[PDB]
Amino acid sequence: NSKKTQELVEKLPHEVLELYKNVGGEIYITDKRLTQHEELDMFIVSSEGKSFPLREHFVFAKGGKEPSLIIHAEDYASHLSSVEVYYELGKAIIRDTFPLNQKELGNPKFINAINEVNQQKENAKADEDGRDLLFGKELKKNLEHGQLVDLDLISGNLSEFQHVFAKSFALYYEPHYKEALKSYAPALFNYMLELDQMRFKEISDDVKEKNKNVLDFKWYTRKAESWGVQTFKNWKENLTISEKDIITGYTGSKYDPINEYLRKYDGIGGDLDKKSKKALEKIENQIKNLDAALQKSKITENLIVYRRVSELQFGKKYEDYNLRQNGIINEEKVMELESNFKGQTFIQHNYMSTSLVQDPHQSYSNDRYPILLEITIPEGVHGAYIADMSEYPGQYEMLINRGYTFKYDKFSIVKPTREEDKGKEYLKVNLSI
Repeated sequence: NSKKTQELVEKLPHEVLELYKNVGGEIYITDKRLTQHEELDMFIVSSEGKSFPLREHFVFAKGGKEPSLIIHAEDYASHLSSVEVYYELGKAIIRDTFPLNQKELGNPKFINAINEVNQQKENAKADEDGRDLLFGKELKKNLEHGQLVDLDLISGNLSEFQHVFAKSFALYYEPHYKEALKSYAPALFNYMLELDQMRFKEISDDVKEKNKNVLDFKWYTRKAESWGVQTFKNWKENLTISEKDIITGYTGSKYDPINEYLRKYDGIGGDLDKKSKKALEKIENQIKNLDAALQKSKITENLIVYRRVSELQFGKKYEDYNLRQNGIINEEKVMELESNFKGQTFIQHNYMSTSLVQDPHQSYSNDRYPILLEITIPEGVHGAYIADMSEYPGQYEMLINRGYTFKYDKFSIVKPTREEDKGKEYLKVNLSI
């Protein structure tokens, strides 16, 4: 039954499912094999460390920009089956759901609990029950009993601690496993108890509160796209052919000359040859058209947009500055940037192309660019969602009008907490209009 399967998930607290729903997370129930689902060679590992081909298993959390939890409809009276579904849901929270997937495993509460489990005693003989219950094979071979876990060990072995979180989650919510968690790993039972009783709601309420002040899609494309297309549909339907053509052209070969023109003259009696004059006049007509287009479009809400950049963001004098070496962000160099640039401004003479989602493209994001600009655009700024008209699909472009001034507000170092960071830290710089 699909209901029997639905009922099973609906047992999980509302707050966990709201957190997933907020990032466009979706839950699918299916009578077909998982690999025949439209959302989806691969192998999975169950809560007890058994490997199965994906096509043979009955539950899978698909991660990434559009998270999905795919569940094969089974009876689910069996607790051995039910617990795997809560386990994958646990992974979808700790791995795929902001803010837990960036912040929770580095939390003191998680690290305190996990250490307390790695230190249980039966001079008392060492007790391995907690380890046996919750830690995977590769973790136990890399972490011995009584060995201290720190932020560093967690960051190098992320999927191993995601599993420990997910399995704690699963044993806690599955009623016939809860008592074994309590008995054999009390510190981690208590950790999950506090999340279930208040802290999931506390995290969820803080997310709803932030959503009241500012619209931020992060790296989640499902909700971003729908909002871009619908909120700028009317504007786009009122573009002329010329306006639409030059918007498209700006995402292609017409970009460099327009940007060079605007940067050169910041937004006499000699004459120019025929060809240089014709080319200059075409460019001017392009700018007239982009200007006219974007003047018709006002952003209706405070909105966050994103832009990946190199150290050349901060001028020619930051050429070979090497902010990042071997994926570690240089803490001393970031303090020099903060000192020189925080609360300072710059004028953006060209239009400002940004992304409605953080890092929509892997070749043009974290491994190539050590700086993310997180840019707050207040309501009333002129700009528009142009992704549909781009020559480079999949980029979720928000085109902001030229000639605004931007301020540097905050400089934060970000640890690799997602497989999609590729192991490399980065500097996040907040800017505002």
